[PDB]
Amino acid sequence: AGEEFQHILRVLNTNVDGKQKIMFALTSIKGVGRRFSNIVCKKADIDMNKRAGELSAEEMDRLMAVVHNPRQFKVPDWFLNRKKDYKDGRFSQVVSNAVDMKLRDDLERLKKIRNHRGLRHYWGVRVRGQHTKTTG
Amino acid sequence: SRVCRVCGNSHGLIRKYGLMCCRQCFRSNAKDIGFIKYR
Amino acid sequence: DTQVKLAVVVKVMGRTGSRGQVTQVRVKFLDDQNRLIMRNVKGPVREGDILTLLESEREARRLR
Amino acid sequence: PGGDVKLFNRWTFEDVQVSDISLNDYLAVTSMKHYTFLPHSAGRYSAKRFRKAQCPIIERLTNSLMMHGRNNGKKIMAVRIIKHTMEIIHLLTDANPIQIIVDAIINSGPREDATRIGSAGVVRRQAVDISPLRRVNQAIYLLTTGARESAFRNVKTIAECLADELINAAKGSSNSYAIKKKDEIERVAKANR
Amino acid sequence: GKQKEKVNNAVLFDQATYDKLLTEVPKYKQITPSVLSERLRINGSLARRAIKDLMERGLIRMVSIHSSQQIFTRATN
Amino acid sequence: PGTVQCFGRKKTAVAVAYCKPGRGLIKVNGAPIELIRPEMLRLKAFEPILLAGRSRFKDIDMRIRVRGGGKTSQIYSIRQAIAKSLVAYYQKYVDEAAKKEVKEIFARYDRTLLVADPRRCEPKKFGGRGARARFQKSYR
Amino acid sequence: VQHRIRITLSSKSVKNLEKVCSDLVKGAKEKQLKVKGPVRMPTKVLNITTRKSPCGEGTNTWDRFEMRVHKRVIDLVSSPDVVKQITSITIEPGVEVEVTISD
Amino acid sequence: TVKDVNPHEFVKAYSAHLKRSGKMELPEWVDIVKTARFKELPPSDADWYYIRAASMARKIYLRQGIGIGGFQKIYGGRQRNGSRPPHFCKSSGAVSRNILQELQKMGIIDVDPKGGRLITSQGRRDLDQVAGTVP
RNA sequence: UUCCGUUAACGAACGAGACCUCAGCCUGCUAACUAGCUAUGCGGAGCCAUCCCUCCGCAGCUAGCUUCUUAGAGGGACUAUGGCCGUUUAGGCCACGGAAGUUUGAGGCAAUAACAGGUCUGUCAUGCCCUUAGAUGUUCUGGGCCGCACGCGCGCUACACUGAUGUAUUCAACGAGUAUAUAGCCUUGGCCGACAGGCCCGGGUAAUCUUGGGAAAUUUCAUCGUGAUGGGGAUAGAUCAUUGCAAUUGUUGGUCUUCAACGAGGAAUGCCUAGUAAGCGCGAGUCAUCAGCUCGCGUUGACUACGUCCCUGCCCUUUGUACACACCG
Ligand SMILES: [Mg+2]
Ligand SMILES: [Mg+2]
Ligand SMILES: [Mg+2]
Ligand SMILES: [Mg+2]
Ligand SMILES: [Mg+2]
Ligand SMILES: [Mg+2]
Ligand SMILES: [Mg+2]
Ligand SMILES: [Mg+2]
Ligand SMILES: [Mg+2]
Ligand SMILES: [Mg+2]
Ligand SMILES: [Mg+2]
Ligand SMILES: [Mg+2]
Ligand SMILES: [Mg+2]
Ligand SMILES: [Mg+2]
Ligand SMILES: [Zn+2]
Repeated sequence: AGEEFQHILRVLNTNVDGKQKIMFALTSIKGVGRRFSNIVCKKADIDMNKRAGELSAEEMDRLMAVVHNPRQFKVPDWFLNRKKDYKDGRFSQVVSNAVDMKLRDDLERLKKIRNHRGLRHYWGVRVRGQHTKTTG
Repeated sequence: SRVCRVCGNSHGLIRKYGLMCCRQCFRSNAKDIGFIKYR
Repeated sequence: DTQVKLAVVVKVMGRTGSRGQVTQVRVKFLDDQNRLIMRNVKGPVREGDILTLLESEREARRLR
Repeated sequence: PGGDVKLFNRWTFEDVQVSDISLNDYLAVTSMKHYTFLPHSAGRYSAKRFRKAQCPIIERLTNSLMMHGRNNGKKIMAVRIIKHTMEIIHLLTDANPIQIIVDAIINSGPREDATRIGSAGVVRRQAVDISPLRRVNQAIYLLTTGARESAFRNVKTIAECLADELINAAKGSSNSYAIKKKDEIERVAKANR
Repeated sequence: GKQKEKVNNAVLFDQATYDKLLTEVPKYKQITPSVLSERLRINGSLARRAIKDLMERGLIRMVSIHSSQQIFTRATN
Repeated sequence: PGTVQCFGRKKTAVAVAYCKPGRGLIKVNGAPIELIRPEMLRLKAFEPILLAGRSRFKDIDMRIRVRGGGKTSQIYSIRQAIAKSLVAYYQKYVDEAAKKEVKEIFARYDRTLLVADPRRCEPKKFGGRGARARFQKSYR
Repeated sequence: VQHRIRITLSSKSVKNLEKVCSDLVKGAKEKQLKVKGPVRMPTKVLNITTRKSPCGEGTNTWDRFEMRVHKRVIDLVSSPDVVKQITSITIEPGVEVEVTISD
Repeated sequence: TVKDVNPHEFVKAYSAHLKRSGKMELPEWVDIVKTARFKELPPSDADWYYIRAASMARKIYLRQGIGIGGFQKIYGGRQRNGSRPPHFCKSSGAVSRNILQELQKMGIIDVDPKGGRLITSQGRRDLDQVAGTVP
């Protein structure tokens, strides 16, 4: 009995399932894996044996508080996916749509550079040194 | 920078135990060195 | 109708089939211990096994 | 019947009755030499023909669980599986689960088959009998394969799938994989009698 | 069926399994494991492995626990 | 005076049972035999004690040191250790006839509580990864 | 006046080693010395597996070559001169004699 | 004593001891570290440090002179490399060192000359006391 | 082509066998502080508490110590004994015993004759030819050998609940360790660090130190719940560190993030008969760094058969032949 039990959650433009446990429901956001979702579920102090959907919203606001300010809740430097940015220089946690946004800004940088990796990206060939006689 | 002591070749070199012979010179001289084919 | 009859391999004769996967044995009927007939069996079999026959009439021939 | 050695120290080997005289010599539950605490005996069978007619039936069934590669060699898991299967079986039939297992093995063995033999000069498939040992072999094969095929991609545990398979085959009900396969083999055999 | 997604419907904590369903489910053989009934009564587990605990706290049916998450049942005796 | 020290062997595991005239004690590596811990193969270690009876062990303490092999091989080695140690104790201290008794109870149940398996792991030969298996062959 | 003298022998051949090893022990048995030996240490097998073919054609067949090395130890209590008197007899080829003084 | 109790219930009993027996410090990274390079998630149970302590003081109580580069092998395991074969990997030395340092800062164990770590007389005492109280 | 025997053959030579290596049995022999077990002493901890009892530590002129470990000398199996079939020969099947009764298992070695098999790119092995200074010689710098619409071969990871994850728990064997510069090859121990990795005090040329090699699968208790899911981990971004003179078409190892195909696979096809297949990990070779390979090693441990000549071939005989480069005639 979850009388206000939600099955859709729309957190951060990701359409989170209300039918799953929290630490695997919040992984639906593009930029949060199982490890970061675990850290969020810990620092916001949420019972992890709780289905996302049985939640209270005031908890949810804290979830977004920790995800948008990962540096602020003492989440360490090495944990974040934007270590030592090149456009600015900050240690950030890029989230759902900015992951794609930043990614295409990087490949655009390498394209304008005439970088080797930029041209490998543009040509559609593999970029990390793998062999390609018989793979692809 | 590592050659056969017997022929100065660069391929198939046996450096185990300090032999530093190529796999063919070692076969030609195995019995003289003392390596016996038991099994 | 048919009734399943019960027989005993009394001697084992040989190995028939293209690939030798079938044995030929002589069986003996337990209710009528006078009717001894040739049958083909699939699977390992020694002297003394009890064979269940769905029908009794069919009788094999030498080196079948 | 003074035989106080019991499977897992729970299931009495006294009072197990094999009805088929045909396979009575090829199921190892009736004599005292074949009673065991556990179905994991590091036996040196397969060394001679017909040795595995002496291997305890519970061990044969357990041996047939460790199948499909990712389960090869995993005998302790199969012994635990059989343990839970047996607890469930007696938690359904309230009867000695050895008897249920033995009845299922007997009931799930085909008695006819059809194979291509050469008659008088031309090859074509005739019907043949099944030896008792290959009857037991095929019976275990069918039950285990049925249980393993039920358990795949299912929330049902392999122990419970096996228990349902064995109780259904012991009933003889034509709902377990073992019975349907037995009857289909025997129908293909009858068709070419 | 979806018996871990079904763990938090209104029904699942109103009366559903609290003797409204599992009065009978063990009793078809008087004794049927809750881990056996995961499919015969199509309802699966962990909306159901946390209620076999609740019947324990409620003093209704005894159990055994083992390796593969095997769990068992007996209605009343 | 009773003391014997008898071993039991399997694939590579070996167990050795040292015997004293004590009360009921059986300990493998210092822990009670009740706690040899693959528990599915626990009735296997208890096979001799229930084969003879706890009563036949009312006046010996067994310290069984086991080593080598793996979990199952160590269990079978311990099995052989209890069995042959009891046989040797009844040989040297109790009686020649009541050791024949226990020998017959032990060797009617299983001949490898007293005789070890000569089976070893067959070496590997080149051309495949295994004793008998070979690399998969391709023609075209 | 009595030390702890350890004499260590190594060889590729069992018999040539054991002849000398017995000879030393008996030569030190006539002097009523304390000979604590011979101690046998695990045979060391130096193994090299090599492809028979020089050119990499045909069935890949290997030959495994092995040198067995045996390690004996004899213990004595004496002065180094008496032992040097003893370890001066005719030594078979291939045997190493490497006498030292243990602590 | 400790060898007369099953080592699972004993570790449960001891890890409940250190909890309600006073306290120890706990780092400010206990909720975030994985305990092994090959692990996927941190330990599932929030009370894992104490478990890792109670399981670990039984290692020194049954052995003598175990360093940290041996505990890393003790608690290491199988690492799966995706598409490459899996191998054996060692756990993290920071938790291994920190729990021993804490056992020192309670007097259950102590560092050993000749290297390693050894159980103390008082540390032996409480382990057999708690062992006496396990079913 | 092993033997009995037959017999225009008699007497011999190789190959098979014998032989050698490893594994299997030995409370029998020789021993062993670079292996240990036992007892006794002291040390700790429990406790009917004072002793006794249990579990560890430590030291020796404890052993009428060598069972366990190591490695030497030997012993042991010969089908020896019994039954049945057989010239009642050579042999065969069955059985008690026994560690072992397929030659006990597994290897090494291995005939005549041949191939236009492969190797001139292992060899200062070699004939002939070509070149030999503006070099096809040598050495340096940079690039390629790795490039990618595609076809093929050996494989690695998987498609999940007989499971993944996270605790607890914990059992091997075979091997390896160049003065390795001034701590250096294998690296214990202590400290810093989330990891990666780093600093310091050290051992070992080794049954002595790494390393009783504290392996994994497995076992255990939880979490997942039939969902391309928490199965799977490809592709990719950022960032840290290591090796090396230099890491770019990422050497490799870490952290967070990205979450592809894949729903057990058509025709075809490979390997396999017992500690075997399969599963699991470990060592060595290569090596400054890199193992999805190869060569070994242990661990867990089956299904089926104990046949046949149907398919693919092989040996011997008889037979036909217009084949002899020999039916790809
Ligand atoms: Mg399932
Ligand atoms: Mg794997
Ligand atoms: Mg041979
Ligand atoms: Mg050449
Ligand atoms: Mg160049
Ligand atoms: Mg190949
Ligand atoms: Mg995964
Ligand atoms: Mg696990
Ligand atoms: Mg390279
Ligand atoms: Mg390597
Ligand atoms: Mg290669
Ligand atoms: Mg003609
Ligand atoms: Mg012609
Ligand atoms: Mg033609
Ligand atoms: Zn050379």
